Amino acid sequence: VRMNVLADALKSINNAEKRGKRQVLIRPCSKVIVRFLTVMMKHGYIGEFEIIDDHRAGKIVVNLTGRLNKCGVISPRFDVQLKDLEKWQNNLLPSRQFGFIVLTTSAGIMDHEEARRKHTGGKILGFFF
Amino acid sequence: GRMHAPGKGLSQSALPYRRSVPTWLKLTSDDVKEQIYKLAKKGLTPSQIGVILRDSHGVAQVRFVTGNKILRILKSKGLAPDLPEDLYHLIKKAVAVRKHLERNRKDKDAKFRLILIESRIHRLARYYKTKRVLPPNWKYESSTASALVA
Amino acid sequence: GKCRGLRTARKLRSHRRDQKWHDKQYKKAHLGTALKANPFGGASHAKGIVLEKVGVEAKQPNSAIRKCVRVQLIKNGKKITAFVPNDGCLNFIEENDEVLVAGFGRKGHAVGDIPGVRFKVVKVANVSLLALYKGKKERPR
RNA sequence: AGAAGACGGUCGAACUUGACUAUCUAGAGGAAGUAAAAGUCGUAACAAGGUUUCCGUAGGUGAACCUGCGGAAGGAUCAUUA
RNA sequence: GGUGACCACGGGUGACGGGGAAUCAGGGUUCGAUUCCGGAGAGGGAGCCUGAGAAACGGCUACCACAUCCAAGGAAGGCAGCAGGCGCGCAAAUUACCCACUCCCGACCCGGGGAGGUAGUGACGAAAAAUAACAAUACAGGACUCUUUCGAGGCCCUGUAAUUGGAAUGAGUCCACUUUAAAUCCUUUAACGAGGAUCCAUUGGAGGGCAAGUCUGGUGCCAGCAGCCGCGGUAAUUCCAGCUCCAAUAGCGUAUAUUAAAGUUGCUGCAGUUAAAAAGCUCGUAGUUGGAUCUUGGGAGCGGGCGUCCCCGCCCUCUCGGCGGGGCCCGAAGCGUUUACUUUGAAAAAAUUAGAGUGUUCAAAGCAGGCCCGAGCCGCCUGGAUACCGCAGCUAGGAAUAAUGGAAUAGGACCGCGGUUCUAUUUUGUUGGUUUUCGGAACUGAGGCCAUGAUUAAGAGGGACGGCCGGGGGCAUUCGUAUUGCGCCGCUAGAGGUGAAAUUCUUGGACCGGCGCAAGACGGACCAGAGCGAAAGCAUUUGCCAAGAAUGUUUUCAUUAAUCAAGAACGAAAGUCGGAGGUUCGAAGACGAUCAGAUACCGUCGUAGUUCCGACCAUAAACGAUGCCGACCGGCGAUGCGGCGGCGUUAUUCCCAUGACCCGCCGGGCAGCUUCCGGGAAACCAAAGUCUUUGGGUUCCGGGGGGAGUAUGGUUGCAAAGCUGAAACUUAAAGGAAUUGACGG
Ligand SMILES: [Mg+2]
Ligand SMILES: [Mg+2]
Ligand SMILES: [Mg+2]
Ligand SMILES: [Mg+2]
Ligand SMILES: [Mg+2]
Ligand SMILES: [Mg+2]
Ligand SMILES: [Mg+2]
Ligand SMILES: [Mg+2]
Ligand SMILES: [Mg+2]
Ligand SMILES: [Mg+2]
Ligand SMILES: [Mg+2]
Ligand SMILES: [Mg+2]
Ligand SMILES: [Mg+2]
Ligand SMILES: [Mg+2]
Ligand SMILES: [Mg+2]
Ligand SMILES: [Mg+2]
Ligand SMILES: [Mg+2]
Ligand SMILES: [Mg+2]
Ligand SMILES: [Mg+2]
Ligand SMILES: [Mg+2]
Ligand SMILES: [Mg+2]
Ligand SMILES: [Mg+2]
Ligand SMILES: [Mg+2]
Repeated sequence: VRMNVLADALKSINNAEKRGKRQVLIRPCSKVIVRFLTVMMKHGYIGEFEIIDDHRAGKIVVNLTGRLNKCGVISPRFDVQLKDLEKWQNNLLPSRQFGFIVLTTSAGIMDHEEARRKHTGGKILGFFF
Repeated sequence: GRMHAPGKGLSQSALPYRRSVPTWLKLTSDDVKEQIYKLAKKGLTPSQIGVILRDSHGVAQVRFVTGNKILRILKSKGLAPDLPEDLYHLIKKAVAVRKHLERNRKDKDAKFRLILIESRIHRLARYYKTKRVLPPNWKYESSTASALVA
Repeated sequence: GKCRGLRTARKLRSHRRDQKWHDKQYKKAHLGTALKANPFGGASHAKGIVLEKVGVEAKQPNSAIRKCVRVQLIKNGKKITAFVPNDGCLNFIEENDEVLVAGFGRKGHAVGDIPGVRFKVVKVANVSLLALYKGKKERPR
């Protein structure tokens, strides 16, 4: 059954991006999905997105700007510390110039650079570059 | 997909987005509650009560009309069965299957379906035990089922 | 596929140590039967006494007589066959000599066209076979 | 004040018997498996391999193998007509 | 009672534990007997004396095993302390000097110390570093240059041979000093000490991998080389040699353990259609994993610049606030759950590692050192850092992610008012009578108030309900022709079988034709890349029994779920046991053919079986050679089921429906065609895709080919056999997909 709504959202976005679709619909919406898409939005990898509100778990329509290479997920939410964050960076990000690792910390959901800036670790959610 | 079948049917109910009571519905909360009370006294399961109510009295959703579910209303007044309806129907089906088997033992298919139904009964009973609906020592037995249901 | 849960480490570790018995190197190094069967008994070299000088036919595509010695190891008293590896060193070898014997090069496996020979002679009568071949020192008469 | 020595108690080496348990090891003879090669008998598999091949099972034969029953195509048919 | 699949108990360990070592993207994999810490032991056990401390062994007692002396009556032992032997082995050093250093013991500045220091052997290993440098002639080379090849020199750089040809030095001899307990060595310094500076560099190689010869001579599939491919049968770039080259160099080769290479153990990070491989199928407990949902927006100058960036300040309560009665303040108690997680701090031996400083002559190292002396410098300036130290435990911040709970038969929260039992203290200061609701704790009743208290109803699941649907299953029933046999009737010499025959049945009527009867099988054609079932499988009619998917649902419960060790149900055919029944077919078997043979293929019979009932067995190329659940990613035409719409045709009737067609849509299926979605070794696959841009959940399972699905042990079975399941040994390939050819009865 569906056990990782974030993983399904990220795979759907990845497939639509590889097909060149201008928009894509993620059927189950979550707060983590909204926050993940928000950090992608702020970095510019996607455009505007809409949260269709049904009285169930809502849906999301995101606009793809065509500048996304991969937006995968790290399904076992590992405990990452500031001492071993850079090993995750080397293992996941294509280069040190660009790319982001998203992790949920007690200060909120953020990317790895902001997490390092405010000196906190957390649980890795996924990555996008 | 289905728990005990290789089927992946999608047939469900699509509740409308508007929780508001229709303007053409004149029944109010207490009237619908008394209608439920008399249907339950007639001896109908909550599913049948909802079906009858929607088919004849024009009520869409009892919860949307009264603020509570049918089982909640029946529990609140005090005329709901101690055995949950779905569990009751499951034991009833198992009783029928076992009664058929004792006369037609060569029905290997019926023995297989009996195993499936018993598994569903035990899983449902486990859930009810954890939710304290059933007593912690409530045991389903192939001998006591016929006495428990009807 | 494989499990990825946050607390599946017991299953992962048990599966690794269960599947590690399925490759030849680990089984050989951790069961002990190969060490028991090894005539050297886990040693790099071993000393023995020459019992007989024998010739072994090479494999099929080649055609030659490889000169070997039947050797009884002074420890554990096992009989092996050791190749005398040079042009005329079998003449340096004679009966009942204390020969040092090493492996042939690939870890208890036959080498080249020589069938079933896993060992080679390094020294004879406590003087190096290479020295005898090069003529650096003569046999102790 | 007191030594030798004695009864009993307790730890208890060591010996004998019996049980269990780990390795190691001899053995008349038997039956396999490899390797060697140049032997003998046939030709079972590869082509429709000259009886299509193979799987499971059972029986039988100098030997590969043969045959019955059900199956597969990895077949020699992706097809056979109102 | 206690402990166990969250692996107890047992067994093994070529297991002392740790700090640490090797390898070195990251992650890891191996090694730690070994100088520091801790433990144990002193031939194996056992028991004790003394002593603060011992179950001490350079203490004692006894036994077991070794072993010393003896006048045979006795007596004496414990080097896994330093040396040194034997033995074992592939494998490891002097029966040396000294308490001078570091420390320890003692009654003690004074003695002792095989602790320890020193030297000896020492290519374990690590650091530095000789074996030559220069100048001038020749003969070459350079953008060389002068005239624009020809000749030379106002230049630069190699190599070859020479009275060259005279400079420089150690390696060694060896005076002295120095070092040191005595010394040795190193460092100094006299004197000798180099022209084959013969004061002599080696170990492995020269086909490929892999740097270097198609040189010469011998051998001739021998000798041998060769880790692997391979070389060698007379001109061998591979053997044996000479020469010449190549690699590293005072070191190089070899054997063996181990690490990288190995993404060939795959957590990061492997595979499972065909290469090795997914259980025959389903249930199911542990285990693992689990949908969405509960505070977000708005504030004040400081402010990563209201400079609409934002250091950032966010515009819990109650008790004396310690600076019986001040606002001039910040201390005492609890959290409006418990964790997981993250950050911080403490505590984490040294050595080792990283690393700071410091010219050890550089370096490995070491923990030292430097400064001015004009000689009085009657001494000054320093260092001996820091980092890391896992997991577990302690502390203080954060509250996103994940689990966990609070009020549903209210036994609910909060404000009080009743009514109930005790008590440190009182001062209604002479004790005594004490009043103490005194202060707060004991039990319990009637109220008010809480907006009084249930998130939604998952393109999750379960259940109900409606109309259907289906070779789904069980029981009963019915029918069909065919086959075989029987009973009659008819005419006839053949009939049967084959490639040809033959065995076989036949003037006793075989074969054939007709009518009946009986039995046992099997349900043709319709019948399909159609349906149903978890698979195995399922096909005459009718009835009965339960079951089921899908579709429809503004019905119900509300996470009840996915996959699953152990355990279980069902499982083609064959096979086993018992009873029925035995028509056809037909293992075995016989016979006839065929053939060189023919134990077969072909034919005539024919046993078990094939059929049913009961009990076993649990295996198939049980196949889609292809786990399940979930999400996404093209197009098209069909088909089965259900539902929803629509021109029309048809069936009946006077009209709608309701059936058969026609055109669509939706959902669940069995599939097909096409596609540069993408993948893959390709064949091919819309899954075998979404995979180095590698992580949705979870189960099983492979690790070169054989040996081998074998041996042994256990377990199941009446048996046949099934399940679980190695090793020795052997081998350089075995395999997969495609291509070209060659061949094909
Ligand atoms: Mg015999
Ligand atoms: Mg054959
Ligand atoms: Mg054949
Ligand atoms: Mg083929
Ligand atoms: Mg040990
Ligand atoms: Mg140690
Ligand atoms: Mg120690
Ligand atoms: Mg004392
Ligand atoms: Mg001791
Ligand atoms: Mg002792
Ligand atoms: Mg020299
Ligand atoms: Mg040579
Ligand atoms: Mg390695
Ligand atoms: Mg592999
Ligand atoms: Mg295969
Ligand atoms: Mg479970
Ligand atoms: Mg969740
Ligand atoms: Mg005939
Ligand atoms: Mg059967
Ligand atoms: Mg029978
Ligand atoms: Mg027959
Ligand atoms: Mg899974
Ligand atoms: Mg293998």
